[PDB]
Amino acid sequence: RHYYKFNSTGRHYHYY
Repeated sequence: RHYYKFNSTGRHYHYY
């Protein structure tokens, strides 16, 4: 949990 990805909703979430 150091990087974020872009969500289709405009939100962000952890991936890596």
